[PDB]
Amino acid sequence: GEWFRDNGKHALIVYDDLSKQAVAYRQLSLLLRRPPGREAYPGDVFYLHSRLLERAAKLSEKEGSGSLTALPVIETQGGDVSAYIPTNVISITDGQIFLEAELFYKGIRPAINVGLSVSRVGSAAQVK
Amino acid sequence: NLNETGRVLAVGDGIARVFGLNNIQAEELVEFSSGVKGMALNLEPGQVGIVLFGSDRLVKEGELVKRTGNIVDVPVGPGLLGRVVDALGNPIDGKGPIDAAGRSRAQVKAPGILPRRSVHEPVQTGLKAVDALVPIGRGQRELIIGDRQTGKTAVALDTILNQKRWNNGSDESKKLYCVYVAVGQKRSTVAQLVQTLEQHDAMKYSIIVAATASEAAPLQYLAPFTAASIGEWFRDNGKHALIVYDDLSKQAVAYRQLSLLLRRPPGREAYPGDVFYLHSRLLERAAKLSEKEGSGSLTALPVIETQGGDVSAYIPTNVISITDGQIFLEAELFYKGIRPAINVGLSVSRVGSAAQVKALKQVAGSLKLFLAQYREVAAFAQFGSDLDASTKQTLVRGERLTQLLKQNQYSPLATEEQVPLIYAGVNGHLDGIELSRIGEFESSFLSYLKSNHNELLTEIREKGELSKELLASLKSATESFVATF
Amino acid sequence: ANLNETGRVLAVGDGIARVFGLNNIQAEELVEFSSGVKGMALNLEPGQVGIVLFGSDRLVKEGELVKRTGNIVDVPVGPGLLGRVVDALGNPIDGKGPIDAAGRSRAQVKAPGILPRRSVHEPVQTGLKAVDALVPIGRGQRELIIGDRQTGKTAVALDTILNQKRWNNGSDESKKLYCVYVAVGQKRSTVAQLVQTLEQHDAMKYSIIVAATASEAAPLQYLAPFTAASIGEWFRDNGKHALIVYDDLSKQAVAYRQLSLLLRRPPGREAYPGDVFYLHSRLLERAAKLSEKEGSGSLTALPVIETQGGDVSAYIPTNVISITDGQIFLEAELFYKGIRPAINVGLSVSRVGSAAQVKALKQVAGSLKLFLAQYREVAAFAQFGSDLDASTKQTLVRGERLTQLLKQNQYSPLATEEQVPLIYAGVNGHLDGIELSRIGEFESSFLSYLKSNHNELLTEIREKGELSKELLASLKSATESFVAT
Amino acid sequence: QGYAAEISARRNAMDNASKNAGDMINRYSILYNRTRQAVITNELVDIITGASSLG
Amino acid sequence: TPITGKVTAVIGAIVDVHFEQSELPAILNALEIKTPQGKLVLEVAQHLGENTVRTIAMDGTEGLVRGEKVLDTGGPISVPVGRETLGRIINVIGEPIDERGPIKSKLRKPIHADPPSFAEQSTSAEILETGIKVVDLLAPYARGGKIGLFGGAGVGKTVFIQELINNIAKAHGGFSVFTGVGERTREGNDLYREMKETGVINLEGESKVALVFGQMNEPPGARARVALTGLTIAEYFRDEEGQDVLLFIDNIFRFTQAGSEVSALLGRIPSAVGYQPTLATDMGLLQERITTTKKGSVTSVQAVYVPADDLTDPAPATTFAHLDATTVLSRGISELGIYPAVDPLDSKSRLLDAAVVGQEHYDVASKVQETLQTYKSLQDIIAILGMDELSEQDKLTVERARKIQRFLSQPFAVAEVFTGIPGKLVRLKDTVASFKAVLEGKYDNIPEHAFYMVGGIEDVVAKAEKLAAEAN
Amino acid sequence: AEYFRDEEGQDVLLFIDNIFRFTQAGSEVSALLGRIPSAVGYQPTLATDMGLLQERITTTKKGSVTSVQAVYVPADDLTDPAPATTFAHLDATTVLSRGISELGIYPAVDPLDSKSRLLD
Ligand SMILES: Nc1ncnc2c1ncn2[C@@H]1O[C@H](COP(=O)(O)OP(=O)(O)OP(=O)(O)O)[C@@H](O)[C@H]1O
Ligand SMILES: Nc1ncnc2c1ncn2[C@@H]1O[C@H](COP(=O)(O)OP(=O)(O)OP(=O)(O)O)[C@@H](O)[C@H]1O
Ligand SMILES: Nc1ncnc2c1ncn2[C@@H]1O[C@H](COP(=O)(O)OP(=O)(O)O)[C@@H](O)[C@H]1O
Ligand SMILES: [Mg+2]
Ligand SMILES: [Mg+2]
Ligand SMILES: [Mg+2]
Repeated sequence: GEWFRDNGKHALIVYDDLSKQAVAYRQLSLLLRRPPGREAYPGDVFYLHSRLLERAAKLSEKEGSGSLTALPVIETQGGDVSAYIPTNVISITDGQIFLEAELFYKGIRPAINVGLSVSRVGSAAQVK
Repeated sequence: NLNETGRVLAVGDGIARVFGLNNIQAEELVEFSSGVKGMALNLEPGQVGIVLFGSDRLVKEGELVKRTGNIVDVPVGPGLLGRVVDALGNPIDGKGPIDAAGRSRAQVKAPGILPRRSVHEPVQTGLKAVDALVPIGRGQRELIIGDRQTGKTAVALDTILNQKRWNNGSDESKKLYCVYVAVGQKRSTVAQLVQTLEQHDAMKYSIIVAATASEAAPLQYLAPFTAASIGEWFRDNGKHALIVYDDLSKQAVAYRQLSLLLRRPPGREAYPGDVFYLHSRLLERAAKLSEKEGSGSLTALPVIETQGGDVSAYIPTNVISITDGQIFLEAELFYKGIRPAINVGLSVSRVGSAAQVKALKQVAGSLKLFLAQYREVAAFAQFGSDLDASTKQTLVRGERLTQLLKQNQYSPLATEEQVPLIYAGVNGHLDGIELSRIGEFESSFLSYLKSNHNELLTEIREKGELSKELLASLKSATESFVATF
Repeated sequence: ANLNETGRVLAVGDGIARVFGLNNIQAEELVEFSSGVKGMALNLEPGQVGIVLFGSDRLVKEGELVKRTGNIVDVPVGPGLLGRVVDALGNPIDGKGPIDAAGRSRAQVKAPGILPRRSVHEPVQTGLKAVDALVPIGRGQRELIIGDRQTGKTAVALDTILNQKRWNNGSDESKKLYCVYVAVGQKRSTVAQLVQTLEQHDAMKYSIIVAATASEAAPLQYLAPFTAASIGEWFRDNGKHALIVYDDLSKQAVAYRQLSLLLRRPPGREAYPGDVFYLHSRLLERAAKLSEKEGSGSLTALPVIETQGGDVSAYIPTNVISITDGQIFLEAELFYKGIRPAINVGLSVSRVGSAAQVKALKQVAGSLKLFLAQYREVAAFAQFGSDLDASTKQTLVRGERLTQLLKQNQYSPLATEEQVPLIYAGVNGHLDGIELSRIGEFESSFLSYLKSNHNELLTEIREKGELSKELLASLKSATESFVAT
Repeated sequence: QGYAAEISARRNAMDNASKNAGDMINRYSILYNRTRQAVITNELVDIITGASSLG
Repeated sequence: TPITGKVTAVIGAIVDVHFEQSELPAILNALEIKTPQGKLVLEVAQHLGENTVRTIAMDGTEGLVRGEKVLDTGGPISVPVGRETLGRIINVIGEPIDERGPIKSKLRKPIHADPPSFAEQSTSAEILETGIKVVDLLAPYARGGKIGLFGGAGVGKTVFIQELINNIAKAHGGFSVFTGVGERTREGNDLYREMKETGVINLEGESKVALVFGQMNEPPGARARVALTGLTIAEYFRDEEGQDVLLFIDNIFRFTQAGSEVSALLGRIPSAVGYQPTLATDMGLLQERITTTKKGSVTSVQAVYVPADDLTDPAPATTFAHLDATTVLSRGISELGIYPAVDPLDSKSRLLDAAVVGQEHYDVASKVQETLQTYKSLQDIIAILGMDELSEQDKLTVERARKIQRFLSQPFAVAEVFTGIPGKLVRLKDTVASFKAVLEGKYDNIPEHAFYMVGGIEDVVAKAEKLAAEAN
Repeated sequence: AEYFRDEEGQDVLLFIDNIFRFTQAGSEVSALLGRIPSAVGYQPTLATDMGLLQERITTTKKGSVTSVQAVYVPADDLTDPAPATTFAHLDATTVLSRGISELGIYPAVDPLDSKSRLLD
């Protein structure tokens, strides 16, 4: 996708899902006998996602005005946003589209919890 | 030279790394120069890991070690009846040598898929709350899970006492021999338990296996397995057996100790990975055999000790998954006056009515379902709002049924005495009686039938079912008594 | 290259160092490296030795020279430390020139035996009314100061020091009580400003300061309490009385769990090692009252523990409570309602108070502690708004008056003679009639009434320290007469 | 008139209930922390104990 | 020729000894090392191999130098036994620490010994009146039985025992053995004063109790063996003398606590919570020795510590099974001001049976529990809504319940310096009738305060009348 | 910052955003090194590290350095080590509420939450 970004275009990449990625990486790390951290995740697990999401951005006019958007997907376990992995991701991204099964059952589809869902950029990137 | 012997390299904490023994088998018994025996669990090129059955202050570096050539087995047969043996099967009651008929290994393969029968034979526990709600069946394993000081052992103990009704008889296919397996308990308690059995002439058909806390960890670990082989014996010779483990929770702690000490990596909470396989290959050993095999059977009443009422624990969940249901016992219900404190909400039997007596099956059909409605109404009347005729009617009866289920320890009740009581309950003849009256009502009503309507009790007993005629007489016998006093 | 008193560094990291040599070194013996950093042989192995670093590992390079001291870690002890601020080693950090020590004592001393001791019986006026009434402290007692962040834990220890000035400036010795404050894991400014307040109140003359800032290596904070202890033990053996305050021990354990985890030690509850108990244990035991044969000297200790969210059920806290002779919990809630000091009578306790409390207070304050305990139970039970009877309401009115009377501003220590009168009125009920918002002004106005009038009573309670059957009457008629006006 | 007196009392009843129940939440919410931290530290201990396995 | 060796390693309370000779001392044996201060005693733990052994220090290991010479004793740590120990304070090692000369005893048995045979076990169902209401009414102790006093820090475990010694040790007639395991050194001294003043221990005369101490100030090795030392002395009077003995232990927890400190250095794989894998066994061998046999009877009052007020902790949780009577103290009850802070619900005994304490006693007790239980089950409702929402029947049970709870409290003569109220000794006979009278609803007029810290039921009505004059 | 304190002796302000990731950073580092994890997973050395930064920020006889560092509360819990340890050095707190800027109040400083240890 960066290709598109570098050449002066626009590319949207959706990681579905980062949760599974961490599990995979955890497996390699443990088998290789590297130090286990919270929930059996090595210390470099955060360095993993931070070094991934920061790759997407908005290049300046001089660079090519190209751009790469990222929509990473994280699966929580019973709304527990306090977990290790989620806390890492939520800390790096620039907003969340929190979804709740409950809101789904009522009929509200897509069940996007307006209360939690937020965007740090906001109107900056919304049609007037 | 070292093929049949070996020298000890290290020793401590009941573990002994002996060098040599390159022809010893897996899990084979051995003997040191000191006299103390041991068991080989870890086979390695350098050394062999062995666990001690006794103190280790006797084993020292460079000592000689010899092998037995045989897998750790225990004496079996009728002889043990009334005797109290240890893990290995040696007498500890002091009443002569154990006259056994055969010797079977500790670890035995579970019975085949082909040689099985669906459970249809009841197991009179004498407990109304039990035989009415969660019936036991010859060939199943009914768990007795609960916290400390609730009444787990009680349920089991009373059962054995109730068997006196048939073991003194002539018929074999009706009797039911009992095997109590004390594990982790102190010798003080075991002594008092065995005393109580004798006070009820229940020791004659009872075998006890002692694995007190003081003994070595490998004894507590092996105790249940050997004890099971003892009972399996009846199962194979076309007789019925009833083994009670008390408790597997301690056994896992013991088996956890050998693992950690043998330097075997722990799983969760230090328990060995295969901790599940510890209880799985134990409980599966009890089941109902095919008619070709002898129609023999072995029933199991595993006991577990939860902490703070947490059934979500590691060991308990492992066993709940294997057992054919569980008799949950809550401390909180005990104080409320529900004794035995059996929580119907959580206690179930997977065999169900198949195992229950046919007679008692009729008088209580949706009774368990009704007691469910009671707790539903009991919680909703907490609001402090008035109740209509319906919600109060069921509330009146549901409150008394719970009071009828309360039964004193050491007081097993026959089938002919349970049916009548439950009958007058499910119908609604107690509704018009005060709660503090249900108590003496039970005893009075029984004495009434044993004096007058005794013929009926004799029909229910033999037939075991209710005919169109028997209901008529039974109906009139109830109403007639209500009118009295 | 003498591998008997000197060795070479094999490796360094995590604050530990493995040196090769030192075959004639003692367990836990002080050492020094080429850089000049002091260490300690915490463990001895064949072929290598473990040394803890009291400084940054940056200064320790691999392959350097390592000389031994030949003596276990010790700190300068004597009267010359008074008014001087030192660190964990005993070196001056204030810059007023080297310390005049009379001798050197081991950093790790064993507590006095059971025979060379006596029960405490010497009151230790803290200046606080609510304290020296509910949970008084005596010479040789170990009173814990548990509470959450910013609750006034040191505010109770600090005022105690300033109140001792009343006897330190006297001629008699047995009346004077030396002070030794211990700061561990605290800030530079926090301690510096703390010292300044002592100089303003001219209390530094009789006080010794030992420093173990957070910036300093963990081990320093670990050895700071032990060494500082030996500084005050001196006064004890000489027949003098000393008072040491740890602020705070909870951080220490955290600093120690560091070296504990770095040296690879199986984690316990809350990641604290199993030997965390022996830490504070060995430290507090060294504070008691010696027999008359020893010198009749004592060492009162005031350990401080910081909890989270008012959780006294935590690990560290309970471990201390099972050692100290009473606690003075400081709930945050009461601290915000103005109730300061926020002493929670409910959890406050004194295992040897009445034994070391003035009889003048024992008489006027009877069952005051238990009353308050039951007070919160009925007070927090009537805060719903419901109407109560006269019995509960009557106790609710008197409780409130006492609660407000316990309140006291900081830096305002009151003589025992001044405290006795206030308690008397509270129990009797004379305050009950008094308005709630006038309780504060009343205290300051009541004291002036005695000084201006019944001064004789104040002078009697001062010397005698007990209320006779006659003075009891003269007092009653003097308060009752004031309540009316 | 006696209806206006019920609503008045019931308005006071549920006012203190929200205050007690509300304040009770600020108490259990603290127990949810220590219990959350306990599970995070305990699960971590087994992970370390399984890796610290040597000979 | 004395067997001699050299030190190879010294890590904390764990010292590794090596022997040049091909004869190695067995496990559980003692060792001695010459020092300027005195002599350091070691105890074999395990044979690491290569003629090297692992041992546990009995005192401070400061100053020990690698390769220092070590002398063998030839037998497990033994301690003097017999009437000669009475009125003397013995150390973990087995030497006088009261400065009154060496204990000239006839025989000296080892602290290590195997538990009584199953056939030797003797059961009894005799009640033991203590005078404590919350006990003699709910969970009565049995003669020559096992007593346990669980509870967090500062709940009342010792003060509870002290009273038991002030009421049973005096009118006992047999012998007593007090052993302070990992406890405040100060409490030992004050305990010595009490035994002298009361006359239980007369220096010039005779005594009725022996004092063995392994205080917390002492290192882990000692805190681990002290319990065994004290026990060896008491098992003597049990078999050899065959006389009733009262074995007072406080605190028994320190036994496992002290062993969990060294388990790490011993090279054992820590079990969950940090406790050593062999918790069940070690604790097992101890409790199994503390029991009544066909040769003599022994009543043991063991106090157990509850870490972080957690009863689910493996340490205390493995203690209940070794007790015929359990009296748990909840700090949630002591904070209410109620003392002793006994929890009627959790408290259990084996004597709580109508075939022993009588039918009426059984019924009265049960009624007290149910009433207290119903108060607890509505506690959630009380904090939220209040009693205004409680039904007529429920609201009456609460008050009554609250009356019963307060009534449970009892002034302790030993704790008079805390309550300021003279001790109150109540007989079992009067206690039963008392509560039974409260259940019948014959005192629903009397205010609750009149039940707080009250001794005899008569004192309730007396105290109720005194409160009438105080009302203004 | 210390340069302008000891050289030019100025009242320099050091801004750190956010003190939380500083503790997290340490936790990952100490994690890879092999050091055993403390309570909650944080590093044992946490206690000392915090001081090797906070202590260096003080007022000397030459100049002074005032630290204005943001704080993040992990899972809205103040019992946690990281926050617990940080607050132990904090002397004042300037909170910025949304409800404050919502009323048109700038800055969005909340008078009720903003407290100082020099308010005497
Ligand atoms: N049906 C009953 N009615 C009244 N009391 C009972 C009943 N069953 C047991 N108890 C009482 O409960 C107490 C403990 O009972 P029980 O021995 O069944 O518990 P447990 O599950 O065995 O606990 P543990 O495993 O610790 O022995 C006994 O003192 C006994 O008197
Ligand atoms: N009796 C009192 N009346 C009014 N204010 C008080 C009283 N006691 C303490 N304070 C105030 O509380 C503030 C907090 O300081 P203090 O040392 O008492 O808290 P702390 O809990 O001891 O903190 P730490 O434990 O970190 O030293 C003090 O600056 C002081 O002004
Ligand atoms: N029967 C009692 N009445 C009142 N207070 C008691 C009683 N028993 C213990 N306590 C309280 O316990 C404190 C002493 O604690 P202690 O009993 O030694 O606790 P531990 O069980 O930890 O030794 C005393 O201050 C006292 O108030
Ligand atoms: Mg049982
Ligand atoms: Mg403080
Ligand atoms: Mg105690």
